[PDB]
Amino acid sequence: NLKSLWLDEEPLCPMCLIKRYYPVWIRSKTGQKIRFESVVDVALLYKNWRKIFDEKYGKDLVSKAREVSEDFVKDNMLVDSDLYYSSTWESEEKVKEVVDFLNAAYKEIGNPPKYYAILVMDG
DNA sequence: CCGCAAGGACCGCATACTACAA
Repeated sequence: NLKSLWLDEEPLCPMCLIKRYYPVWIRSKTGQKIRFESVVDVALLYKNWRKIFDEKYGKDLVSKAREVSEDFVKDNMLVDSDLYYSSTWESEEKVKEVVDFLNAAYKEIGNPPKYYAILVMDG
């Protein structure tokens, strides 16, 4: 029941609530927000994969995405960048149209990068 | 009747050399 009360079934303590709120606070305080929101956004920078895809298939994908659900599209973009992966859509007929489209693009411009790097440095 | 009575080249090369979902 606690899980159902929270977004993404993810219960939060007071400190992590602050953590989730903090980006919108900085947004209102500075007008600024980090350009790459999730690790997937960073991952898809690999060989400009997302940029190449969006130019070639970006418009069509967002159209089919909203056809499945309006909650998948925000500001003419996918609500989550993991929707560039076919497996995300798999885990009904409108969904199959997306996966076939994604797989077609992969054979053309390559599979999307699924790995990213964490860099920590210290003197 | 007698004698001789193998030698080097090549020497595994290339391709494929994870894909994908659950």
